[PDB]
Amino acid sequence: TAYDVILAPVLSEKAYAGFAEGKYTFWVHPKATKTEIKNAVETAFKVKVVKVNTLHVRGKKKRLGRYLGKRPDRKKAIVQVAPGQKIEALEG
Amino acid sequence: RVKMHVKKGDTVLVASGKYKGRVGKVKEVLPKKYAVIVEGVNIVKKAVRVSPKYPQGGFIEKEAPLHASKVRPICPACGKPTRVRKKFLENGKKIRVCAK
Amino acid sequence: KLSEVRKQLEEARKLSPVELEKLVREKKRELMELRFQASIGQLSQNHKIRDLKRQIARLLTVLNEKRRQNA
Amino acid sequence: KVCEISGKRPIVANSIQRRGKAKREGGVGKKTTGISKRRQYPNLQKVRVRVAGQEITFRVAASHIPKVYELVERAKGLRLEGLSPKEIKKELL
RNA sequence: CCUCUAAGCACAACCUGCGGGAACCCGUACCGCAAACCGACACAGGUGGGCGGGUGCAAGAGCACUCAGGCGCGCGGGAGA
RNA sequence: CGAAUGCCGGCAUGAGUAACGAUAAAGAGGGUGAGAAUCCCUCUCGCCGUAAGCCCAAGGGUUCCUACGCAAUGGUCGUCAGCGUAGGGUUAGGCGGGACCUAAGGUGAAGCCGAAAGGCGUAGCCGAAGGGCAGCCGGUUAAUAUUCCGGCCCUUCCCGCA
RNA sequence: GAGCCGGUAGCGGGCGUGGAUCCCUGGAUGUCCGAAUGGGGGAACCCGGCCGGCGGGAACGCCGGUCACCGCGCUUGCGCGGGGGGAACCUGGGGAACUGAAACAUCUCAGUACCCAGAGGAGAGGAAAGAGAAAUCGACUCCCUGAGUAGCGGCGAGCGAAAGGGGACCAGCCUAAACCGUCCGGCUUGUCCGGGCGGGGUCGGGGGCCCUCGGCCGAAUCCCCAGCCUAGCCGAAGCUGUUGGGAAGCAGCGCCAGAGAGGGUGAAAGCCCCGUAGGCGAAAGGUGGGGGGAUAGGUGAGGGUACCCGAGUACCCCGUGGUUCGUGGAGCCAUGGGGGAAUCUGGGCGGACCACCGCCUAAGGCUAAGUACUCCGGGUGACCGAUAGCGCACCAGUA
Repeated sequence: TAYDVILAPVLSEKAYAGFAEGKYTFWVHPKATKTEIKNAVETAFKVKVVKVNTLHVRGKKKRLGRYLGKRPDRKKAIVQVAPGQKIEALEG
Repeated sequence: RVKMHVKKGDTVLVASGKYKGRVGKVKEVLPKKYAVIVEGVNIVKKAVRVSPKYPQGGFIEKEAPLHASKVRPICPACGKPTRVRKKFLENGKKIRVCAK
Repeated sequence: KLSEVRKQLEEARKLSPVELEKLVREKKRELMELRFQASIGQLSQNHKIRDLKRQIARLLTVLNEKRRQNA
Repeated sequence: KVCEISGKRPIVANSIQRRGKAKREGGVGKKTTGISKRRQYPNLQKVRVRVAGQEITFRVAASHIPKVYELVERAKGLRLEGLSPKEIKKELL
């Protein structure tokens, strides 16, 4: 558990801007709750989580030759870290 | 597994078609294709390097597949189909009036 | 790999539920760390991932066999 | 519906209209002037009965009424009661 | 939501302050009188609710011009029966 | 197989014809590019203005933003696009629904009825655009905002205190 | 037993005689919906109680367990069962019309189609209250006969048996009731009523109860094996030359054959490959009297009493169904309604009914096999060969 709820990090110009505040954001397994996430992260980076905003992403639907399909849908959570704290791991 | 056949990475004599009578080493086997390799069939493929890193890739171009029924293994003597001996414990292949 | 696996089991098979749990928790983490730098390109050697998911399958499979007559 | 005792249930029968002198008299004989489906029902009735403490009714064909006053006599030799109007009938077989 | 009493219980329990904590799931783009909805079409057709400025004509959501805003309607160029 | 206003398919004729979908209307100068009446910019001209403007429901479901494209789609053209490729984008205790309520109606303990399937039906449960209920004004993005940020303001649980 | 990391091509990386991939067996894990079963619901989504665990966790959220309903039992809880699915095939409950009759109503299509319920590898049926004229036969099912006969029939259209014979298969059993014991709960507390267990008893004449005589077969049940299915393995014998891109053609000279089925190999090959003839093989899980075992079970005469031989049943009448039988002279089988017996002097039947003569013992239940069907595995074809063959050779029940 815990390292199953957090999947990867976003990676976008939008998501980066975020790091100025303690606002790091992650692809997160879509059945997880705001609470699940908060605790999952608390243990993943020993930082203190102060606010969670979550949102779903309809997976884009794409093609290859006559084979028409979808990408998997996702959920991303954008998590606030306490003032002073930061996640060094995400600072690339 | 339904795939299996005669020879492996070793010396084999071709009896094929163009490369009839040929003797080549290791056949580098498929067997998806029931094909092998030897130094038998050869052709030119056209190129410009997958990336023109070290520009051209070159031009001599290497060996075609060749049906595994074209080759025939060999030892003290010639071609010979393979036969299969008990060994008293395991199981190896010996050629007709020969061994391995 | 194959012999490595053979041994990975040998130890795994003599640990205790308690300890398996803790070890898993660790491999689970390494895996996250992989899929992170998997996902930025910047260092990633493919096989290393399938390799660790199975590592973990192995442990949890073992943890199941433990848990029947022991805890 | 059905007799709780006998198992009797409405059966399907024909309604045949005829005309004519029966052959066995003047003759020519009869001629069916219409047949059609219909049902015959068992003569179902209601039997309220005391038994143990509680009241218990049956749905039962008139032919079989006595058969109930047999059970009530077979029921005497039993251990029963315990707020169970329906649970009696069940145990009443 | 108020109030009344029942078993209960009154070392509970409500009421009023005040402090500190806790606060899930789902939706949230964009179109939306329309080329993105129903009409096989970028169809002159249909589609519920709200805002809908100014001047003048007796009034008004009418009529003419016009703000904000938005458009010239996804084939053109000539002739002048 | 030569006929069935035959069956499937392909290819003719009408034919370079009728048409190109509102008579609100265009013009020029610059850009761009292989190529521009049709794309970008500017200036003139016209049309809408209880709209042809703005905002919401339903419906649609990525059509949104950006970078590349121009075979096809677009009734012409196309460098443009709602088209193709890729990558981005939807953030809520207070907005709306759900961990509240009931309406018609549906379901349905008991109860009743029906050859079987099933039909009724009290309490209860479901059922909303109706009741109840705590957020305003600004600022930020290429694309979200009462959701992010700033300022001010509220509501519910749990715990402690008086 | 030498290559792998699916339908492979590529980037980027790894594994394998330290015996991988792959195949068979068993096991583990198995989100959510669905009989769907904590509750709700617009299927795959919302929302709960209880037990225990995680986080600073009391609010909050996560993880594990668990909580539908109905039916049977035994002390109100706990056990068993049920539920839903399945290509056909089966049984049962309901049940049409076009059509045919050259109109149409009786009749036909047809107890067909279809709907419902149920059963299973099958289902049904099954050990005579049978047939039917034979000093007769002897459960049931299925095939061939019998026979388009007997008959039925607006004697129209049309419908259409059975005995018998020839075959496949082979199998017979357990209860109820007298009577005996025992437990229980009532009362009118009796030499008794009736409820439950056990014993006994099962038949064309038998059983119980009283009086004289004491011995083998054997399961459809359980067990062990044989065999059989789910991967496999072994398997004879050819070289050279010649044309040709390419031999397997053509030529020379050989060989194997329980193998000269068939496919492939650059064209046309018994002897190159995969095979074929012939013969091996299972630790595991399925299957399995076929061959063994072992239980359950079954093993008498007379002579007396006449105590019992399945009830709203038989029987009769009314109304209908089934049978070849359409009210006919109309039995038999079944039964919605009314009336309503007897226990072998008992009772049904042999085509109204009487009388002889004969057949059989109803109102409780179980029973393999021989039979049907083809989702599925395999084998064959004077079957198709892409407008054919399945709708689908192709990512189709799709667009």
